[PDB]
Amino acid sequence: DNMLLVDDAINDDNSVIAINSNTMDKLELFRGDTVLVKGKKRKDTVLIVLIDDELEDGACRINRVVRNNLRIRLGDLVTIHPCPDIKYATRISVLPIADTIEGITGNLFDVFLKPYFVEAYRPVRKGDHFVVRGGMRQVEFKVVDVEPEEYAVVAQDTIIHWEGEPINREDEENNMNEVGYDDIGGCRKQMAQIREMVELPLRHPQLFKAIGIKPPRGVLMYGPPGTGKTLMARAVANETGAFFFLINGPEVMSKMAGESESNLRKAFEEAEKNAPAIIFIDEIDSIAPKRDKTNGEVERRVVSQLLTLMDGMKARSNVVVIAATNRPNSIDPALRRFGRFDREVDIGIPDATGRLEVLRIHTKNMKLADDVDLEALAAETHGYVGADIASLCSEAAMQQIREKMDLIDLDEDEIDAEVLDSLGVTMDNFRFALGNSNPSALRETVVESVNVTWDDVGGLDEIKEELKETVEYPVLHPDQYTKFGLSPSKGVLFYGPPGTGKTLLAKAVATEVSANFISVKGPELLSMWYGESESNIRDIFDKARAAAPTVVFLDELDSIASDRVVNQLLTEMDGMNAKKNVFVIGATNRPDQIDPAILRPGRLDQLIYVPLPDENARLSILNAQLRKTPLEPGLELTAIAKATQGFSGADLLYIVQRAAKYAIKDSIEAHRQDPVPYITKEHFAEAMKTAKRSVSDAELRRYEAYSQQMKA
Amino acid sequence: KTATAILRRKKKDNMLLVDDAINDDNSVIAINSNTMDKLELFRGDTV
Ligand SMILES: Nc1ncnc2c1ncn2[C@@H]1O[C@H](COP(=O)(O)OP(=O)(O)OP(=O)(O)O)[C@@H](O)[C@H]1O
Ligand SMILES: Nc1ncnc2c1ncn2[C@@H]1O[C@H](COP(=O)(O)OP(=O)(O)O)[C@@H](O)[C@H]1O
Repeated sequence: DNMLLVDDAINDDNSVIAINSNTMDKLELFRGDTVLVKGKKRKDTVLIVLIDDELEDGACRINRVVRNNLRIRLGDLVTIHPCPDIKYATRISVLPIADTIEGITGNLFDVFLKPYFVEAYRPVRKGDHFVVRGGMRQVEFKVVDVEPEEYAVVAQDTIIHWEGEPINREDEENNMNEVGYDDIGGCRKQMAQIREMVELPLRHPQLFKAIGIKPPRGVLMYGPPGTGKTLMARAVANETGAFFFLINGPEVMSKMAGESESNLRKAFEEAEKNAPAIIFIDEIDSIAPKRDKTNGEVERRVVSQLLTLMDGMKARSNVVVIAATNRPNSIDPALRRFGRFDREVDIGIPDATGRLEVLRIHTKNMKLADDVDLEALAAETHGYVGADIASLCSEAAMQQIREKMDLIDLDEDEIDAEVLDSLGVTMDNFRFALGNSNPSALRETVVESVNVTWDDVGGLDEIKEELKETVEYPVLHPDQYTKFGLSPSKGVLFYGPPGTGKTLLAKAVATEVSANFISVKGPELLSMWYGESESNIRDIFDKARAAAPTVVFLDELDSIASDRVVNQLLTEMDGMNAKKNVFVIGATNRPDQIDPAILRPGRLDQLIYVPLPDENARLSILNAQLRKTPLEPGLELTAIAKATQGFSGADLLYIVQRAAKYAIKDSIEAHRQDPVPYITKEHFAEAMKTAKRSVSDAELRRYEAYSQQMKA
Repeated sequence: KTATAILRRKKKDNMLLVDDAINDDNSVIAINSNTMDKLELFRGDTV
């Protein structure tokens, strides 16, 4: 309860805090004694306390400048401590800021020396920012150095130094050394995992000694490029507050032989000296790539030196190693063994909420126009990693500049600020920028979340119940199976007509158990067979393990039944431990090319037939499609449902699409010559007249015969 | 339409047309008094 609520202060004094007597009573503080106020992200200050009975109990009085220095907002909670070790400063060095001295020249140091420090005894601390009035300006300076440590008080006898040059303000902000949790969004799970893996060894090492265990050291986070891995590592390191020493893979690999070993040895030794510390790496694959493809001696010696350093790490030392790599399996396998990088973390493409949070964070400084619907942008952006969102914001701003530049002339070296006042990004600019982006993460197998529920499935109730019993129960009821000893099945294979709603069932099942869906289309398997694709099925299953629980989906599994990929899939699937929350769902419209070994126990043994939707199912699917496009009042879909015997969900969707296209064409013609913002009966009549069936009756007979034979 | 906005240059009065001079003077250039009046130019001042 000692935490006190931050309250806005009208007075601008930078070293005075006015509080009610009850505030002192709670902490038993004494009048005339400075106090230490600590906020967030290792920010603290020392202030002289005053008694102000007007302020209500628990309400403080700190000027906005001090709150800005502490990096806190109004109404926040700050910890208050006494200052029994109050000390005065002997030598303090401070330098000015150039942008703060614009409009007035001369040396204001002597001007401010006496008036602002005439026995004031204002407490000072490293990095403090204080504003003093000179001439017609209010100039703010920073506390470059103070001695003796740690904070001290500004006494008259203190010697003030001002020999130096100005330093910009925004330069400190852009240093990137100060980025808290507030600068990251959409990675709650990964952020929590990293915090629990790093903080505990460093912040509270005594726990492991109490329980008698060697704390883990090797942490390895991997994900698609431009996903924020470096930003997350930097943020967690700054939050911890331990000494941080980064190593860039490209930098280390860029120096002649021997120099790299020297750099690594020096970095490791220095980190050991300053425990607690955290060692971070970038593109660890570059320095220690797969050996089968790079047989050079240089990479071998570098990776061996790294392994020796990792092994030589002492038992008791607050040091944690982190690494980043785009491909989890590209790095040399030797680093994945016990006593090395073992705590693996997977970062996937953020979902709608994650994209919304990232977009909110990035667009916190731009002059957004009046109409901004970031929710819609998040909904449209599917498969966008954070870097692409930043690029989108930059491109939209550039488009706004293009729109507004014609007013100004670029030949003149000066641009009127009144024009700048009008700068603002409109929704159309964001639409255009979204049109001119180039997402690339989605093009490869990446774990992403899905939010499809059973409602979106038009029927197949029996299949729903059977799949629930097969999969969902052991996920949340393992104790029952352990008691009865029955092992849980994993391999479920859907067979039936194409476009009958299989991927949707897989997504629904994945969403049921709150697991990360993974999609691997047949062309990807074919490319892996040809070897062109960088990824390998080993990588797919490793990511699935690291992101457990997960649902892997194999679309068009018959396309590879190629024998090498079949054998590799069999080996990986069988080697998987059943108790793990990993499930494989296969899809195929030709349940004949599949090799018999695929149907063995402990593999894709469960077979599920997918029938064509019934009239009720077709009606439900039609209702599902028509959610955002308005319809003619009184429209009846029963005729459409009854007239679509033998149709598939995809065929009905195509019918809806062509009807909507006809409606839009009619609207365009009417506008040329929005009186019709919806569809009417005539469009559906046209569509049904243009109807067909993607599956012939002979195929239905074949599937029915196969299903009956399987049943028998 | 607007993607080429930067390329075009806004028009302004100070830009003037080029023609071969009747006289042979090099450091001396002559303009109509109307141009000086629009630009408030006078005699005795270099350009
Ligand atoms: N929450 C976030 N998640 C992802 N990217 C973010 C986030 N917030 C900001 N960014 C942007 O993402 C980039 C930071 O991630 P970065 O590109 O360094 O990741 P990376 O590709 O994993 O890094 P590395 O170079 O170490 O391999 C910057 O553009 C930053 O602006
Ligand atoms: N129960 C269902 N049966 C058939 N189609 C459905 C069902 N539920 C939804 N759909 C629709 O059918 C489409 C199926 O697309 P797709 O996944 O390409 O075919 P399939 O699922 O047969 O592989 C989806 O766009 C979806 O809107």
